[PDB]
Amino acid sequence: SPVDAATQSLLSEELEKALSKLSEREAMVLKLRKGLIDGREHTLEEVGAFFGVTRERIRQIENKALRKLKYHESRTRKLRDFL
Amino acid sequence: TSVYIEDVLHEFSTIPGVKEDVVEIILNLKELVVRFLNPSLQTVTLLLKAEGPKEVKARDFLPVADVEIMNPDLHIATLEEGGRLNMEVRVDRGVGYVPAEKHGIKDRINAIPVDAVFSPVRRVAFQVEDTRLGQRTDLDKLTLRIWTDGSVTPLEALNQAVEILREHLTYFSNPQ
Amino acid sequence: VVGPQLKLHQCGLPKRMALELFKPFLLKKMEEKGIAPNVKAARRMLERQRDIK
Amino acid sequence: MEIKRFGRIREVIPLPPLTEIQVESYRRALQADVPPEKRENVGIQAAFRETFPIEELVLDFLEYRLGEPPFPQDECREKDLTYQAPLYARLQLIHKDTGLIKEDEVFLGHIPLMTEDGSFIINGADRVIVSQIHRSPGVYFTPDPARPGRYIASIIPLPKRGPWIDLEVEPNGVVSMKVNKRKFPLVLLLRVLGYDQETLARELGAYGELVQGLMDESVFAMRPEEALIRLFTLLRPGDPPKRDKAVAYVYGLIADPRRYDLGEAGRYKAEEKLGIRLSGRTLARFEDGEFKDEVFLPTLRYLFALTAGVPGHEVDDIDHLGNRRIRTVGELMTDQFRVGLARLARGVRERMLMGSEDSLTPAKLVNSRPLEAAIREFFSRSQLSQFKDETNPLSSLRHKRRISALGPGGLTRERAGFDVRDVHRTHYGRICPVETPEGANIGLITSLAAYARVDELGFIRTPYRRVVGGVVTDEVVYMTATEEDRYTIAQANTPLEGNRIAAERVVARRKGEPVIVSPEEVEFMDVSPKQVFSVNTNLIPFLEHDDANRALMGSNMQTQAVPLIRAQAPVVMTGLEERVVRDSLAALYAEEDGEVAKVDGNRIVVRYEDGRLVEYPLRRFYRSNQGTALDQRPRVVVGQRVRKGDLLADGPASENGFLALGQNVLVAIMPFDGYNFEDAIVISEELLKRDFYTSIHIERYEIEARDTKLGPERITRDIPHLSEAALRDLDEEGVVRIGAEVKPGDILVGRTSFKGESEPTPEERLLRSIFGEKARDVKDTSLRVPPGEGGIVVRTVRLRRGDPGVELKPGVREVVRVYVAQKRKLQVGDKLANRHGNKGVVAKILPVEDMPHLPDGTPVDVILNPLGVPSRMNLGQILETHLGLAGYFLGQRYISPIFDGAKEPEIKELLAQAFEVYFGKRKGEGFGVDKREVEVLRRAEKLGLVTPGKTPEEQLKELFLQGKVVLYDGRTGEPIEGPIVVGQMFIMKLYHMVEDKMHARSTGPYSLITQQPLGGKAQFGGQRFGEMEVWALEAYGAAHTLQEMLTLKSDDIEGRNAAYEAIIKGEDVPEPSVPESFRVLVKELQALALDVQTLDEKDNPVDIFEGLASK
DNA sequence: CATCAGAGCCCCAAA
DNA sequence: TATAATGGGTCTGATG
RNA sequence: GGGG
Repeated sequence: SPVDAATQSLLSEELEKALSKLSEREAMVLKLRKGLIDGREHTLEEVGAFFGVTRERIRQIENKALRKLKYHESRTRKLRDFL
Repeated sequence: TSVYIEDVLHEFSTIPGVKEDVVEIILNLKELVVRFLNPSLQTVTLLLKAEGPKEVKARDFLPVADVEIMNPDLHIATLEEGGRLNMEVRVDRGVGYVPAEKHGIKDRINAIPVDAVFSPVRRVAFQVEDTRLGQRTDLDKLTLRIWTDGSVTPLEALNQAVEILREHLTYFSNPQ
Repeated sequence: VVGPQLKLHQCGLPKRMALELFKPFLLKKMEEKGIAPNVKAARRMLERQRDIK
Repeated sequence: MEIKRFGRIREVIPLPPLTEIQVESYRRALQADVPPEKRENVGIQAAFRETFPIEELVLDFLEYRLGEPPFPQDECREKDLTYQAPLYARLQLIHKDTGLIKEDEVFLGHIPLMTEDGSFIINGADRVIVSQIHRSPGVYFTPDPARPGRYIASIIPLPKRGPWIDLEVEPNGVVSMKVNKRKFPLVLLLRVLGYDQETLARELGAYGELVQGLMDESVFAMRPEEALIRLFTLLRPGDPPKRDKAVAYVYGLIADPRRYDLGEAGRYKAEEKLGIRLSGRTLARFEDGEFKDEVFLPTLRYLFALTAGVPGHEVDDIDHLGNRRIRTVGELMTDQFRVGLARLARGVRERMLMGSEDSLTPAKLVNSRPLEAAIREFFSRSQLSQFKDETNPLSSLRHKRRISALGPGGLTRERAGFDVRDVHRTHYGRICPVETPEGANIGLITSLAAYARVDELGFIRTPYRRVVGGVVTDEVVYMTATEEDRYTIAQANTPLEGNRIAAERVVARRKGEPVIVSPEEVEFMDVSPKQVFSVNTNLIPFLEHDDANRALMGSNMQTQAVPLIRAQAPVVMTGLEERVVRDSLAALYAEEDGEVAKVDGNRIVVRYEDGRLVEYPLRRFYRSNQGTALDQRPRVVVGQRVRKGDLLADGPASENGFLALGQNVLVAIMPFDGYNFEDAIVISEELLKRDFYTSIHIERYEIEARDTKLGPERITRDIPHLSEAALRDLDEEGVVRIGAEVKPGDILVGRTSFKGESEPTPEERLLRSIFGEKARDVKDTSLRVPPGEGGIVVRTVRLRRGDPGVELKPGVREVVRVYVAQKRKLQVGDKLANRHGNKGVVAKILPVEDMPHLPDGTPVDVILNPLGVPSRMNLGQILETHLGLAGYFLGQRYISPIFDGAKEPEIKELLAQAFEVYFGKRKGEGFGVDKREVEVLRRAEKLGLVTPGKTPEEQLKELFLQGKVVLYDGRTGEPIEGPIVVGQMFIMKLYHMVEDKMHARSTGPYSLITQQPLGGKAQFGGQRFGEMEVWALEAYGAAHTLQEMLTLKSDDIEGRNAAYEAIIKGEDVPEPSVPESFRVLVKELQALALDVQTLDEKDNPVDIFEGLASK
């Protein structure tokens, strides 16, 4: 519907507001893990074959992104209602 | 302004042993005239309990200090053997007509908001008859006819009305 | 219903109808005043008749 | 209180059981209360005796029996079941080769039963089978329109039980016969009967133009079998004239009482019209070896003698109510029963020649299915099976006595013209001339007259009293429109000194036409003015003073009266307001004499004189089909001595046994600042204070929890992504608590359902993994309150798969129903009306201090506008108000019979007595006359209302006798310059309330193929901007407003999504793209091999599919 | 003289 | 997969 | 089958 197309095109907008504040590789391990690129969720195993890192720098690579994005919330408070 | 009846959840209910339904009992209640003696008393809560083959009238309400039931013979509900009534009516002082939808006054959870006809004046009329100060003719003799329920007497009403009026003429004071 | 008190260019529109009919406009105005913080929260407000202020 | 009643007509016989047209027809169709041996050959029995025996092995029918219903009426309404009875049939399989007889009783399914009030419960919904009216079976002679001199004979049988046969006499002088759209000399058919040229001159003989113009020689030169084989070829190009294939087809077509059936009425009609005796309901028969005729020559003899000037020969009026007959509920159902019995006989013969010709009981040879289907079909899909109109007791009573000319076997909206919808002079006493719809259906749907009764043959009869010499007998006689035409019938109000006709000249009818005749020549007298109109029309006081076009609207709107909580019977009645409550069975009466034991809001108990203690429970607050609250309240107290037939409880829209469709309000006829404009109505806020025009309404919300290939739905309370404020009124299971105020948006029943491969799309997974929580398995699908609905929860119903006595449709686990009530006060928009056709929407509710009040301070209730009276010509409301004015002060209600009620002198007498009460108390109470009353009198004097030179008392009384009174404006205190008509009027709140109709949509559901918005308020639809509304925008030249209507605001998926995003962002709407409904047009033309091309100005194709359709 | 195509709008609850 | 079974169940106006 |  128009309301859905609206909110789906406002979620992507208010999310690539997070590809910035993070970085280029941080905001990409999240894309493979959550499936933004291929549609399927690649484990910290397969992802290790795209940056060289093993299954525990990816974890800190991921958790640094999320924990940083969690602080970008409660300061922009945009993504709450988005349920 | 509100009614709670024991083991009654909503207005569309029915009570065992009670000839009337709740829609009618709340209608019979709406005609209750309750006068306050203390001026600064805004709200009370009248209690009633009955049983057996009683024909509960407005007397059976438990007596509250500084309140008087002005129409004690007001039929409330017929009860046959085994029938038990037990309620808590809220009575509020106010002005004009505030429909149940507007105030939603609930003391408990199963309280039923009732329509409030606050105004104590039942009927008003006035006569304008011809008179003379023998010199001059075609003068007017005004005769106001105030009927009331008894919570406020016709004279008190007349004074309050004149006061509301003079209070309103004062608004024409500071112009802009 | 007849509205004898209306100017020739006027009509009486129930506020309930006007809310739904202008809903998108009402959302943007609510965000611009502050009655809600983002347009998608404002739509959640108008969804329960009690939540409406 | 005192009930003065007028009228001098002494009504002998009273109205018949007003629902018998339904109750009697079906009881006679079924005969369940009759021992099988004693059953007459009609209805269900006659069907069996027509389908059986079955000739292969010969199966035969012995008797049927009806069992007791599986569930009581209330339990069928409650469980959405059909209130029905099991049908069994004892059959015996006689082997016509050995003689073996295996007998058994086979179960043929359930037959729906009719309830006490003559209605049905089909799937838990009350329904009514509307009687049908159609052309009667028989022989009809009607004049040729192409050829003025010659006529046409027609032989019409009962619907779908025989072909129409016409006997046109072609330009040639021998008589032709047109059957199944073919045509051929009737000479050939006549030879087949065995007719010899001598029996044509001998039997006929008298019209050498015709008797001898019919006899042709090439045809007579052949035996009855030689011609039977000539005609079998003239009617079936392809079949080979076998002498057992021709006698099988023709016998079945014309002589077989299984495919062809002149009804029982068709028999009588044809016998009388032709003056013969018909042995069977059929045109021919097969006796002794060949075909013996029965109808073909009598008909031919008549048709010929009416191309001369021979007596008794006369054309027929096919619209005469002696030639049209009613098909009641019994006949309508039995006809579907005969159809679902001929299919079961088809499956019997197919199993009787393949299987084991000796190993067959009746049980595994009879498959009920084709009979359960046909019956189930008549009651669910028939046009004559209507959702019952039970808005109030009168709604259902009118619904059941309704007559329709449309439906299966009758006409069609487009198939009907002027002739059928006219009021025929024979309607008099049988079909009400007023009750009928305004609009397309005018004259096609009608009502049975009040004293009218349908006879066994199906003709409507009306009662008439016998006049002998000049003495009127109490003997009553019911007549058909054909019997009636043989008598001079006097009018109901002809002056009678006892039992004698008092008048020198009496007003009578002779074949419907009005004639002035002497009492010597009078044979029958009307029984009452009530016998000419319907039941609704008979409820309009002062009907004789109303224009028919407005009396129709007043008749129909009574059906729409919503029952009110303070309902009251009118101050002016007609004397039917009790029989209507009685016969509608909404009230509750005493079976015998006795004393009342207990009385309660739920039940009454009556210690009858027989010692037996009977307990009548009381319908308490049950939702009707139209959602009005049917509710029975008690009207007796503990220990009251009640006689037989005494009222024990009022039904809805009933006050102490009298029909109460509305309220008696104090009305004032006068313009009021425009709020009165063009039929709108102004009302006092006092009406809402004393809960006048307040009605209860119940709406039922239903939800299913079903099994899915993705998981089970669950009626939980654990709804995701919510707050406890939203779930506060839900119980442990997730169902709203009984007694909670629900508003729009509120959850009524919590429900969850799992999602699909819509298993959170990454941009969602990324969002949830950011917020700590994890995407939930199931989603919120709870039942919420729709926009503009609400109320108080009064009952919840849970039915689950597994609990005892319940089983849902396949795949459904649980079903929950929540019933919400709402006490509805009057409000701006609600429609009101009186019994005279005056209808209007409340436009303004004034506070009591603005209402026009009487001099003694009494404010009026309603302000009608006088402009609604002259053009409409419904003065009955004017008299109703005048007599209502008197009753206001005398404290009386009046019974004023129709065409025999209170007349103006009599009314004035009551008003004069009333003036003493209105003014008499004043002049002793210490008050003289008012200054402004004098000013008004000064203007009344100029208006010719009062006599100059009388005291103010004599002049106010003169105005009072005209119904006018002095009226003070409440806003000024100054008088209305003129005296205004004021009095009590009976006004009804109609079922059409703004709360039902207010609807608005921003965006919502779109339709599958077109991508255009759904319709209807229930679907949260959009409004239709049809052809004419587009023309309106074109005529304005509003190009962009129209373009937006055809794109952004409908089916331009691109533009309509983009528009919304611009409006929530504050950007002006975008320019529209192509409407998706045009792409559907292009693709549906490609589906027809047609290549549609959108081109530019260089004739180069333009893609409106954006490359998604090419390879 | 046969065959085909037309025969007002919008809205409701039902199914 | 092998007794034999063989033919069904209105209402008007325009155009060839 | 109701409404206008």
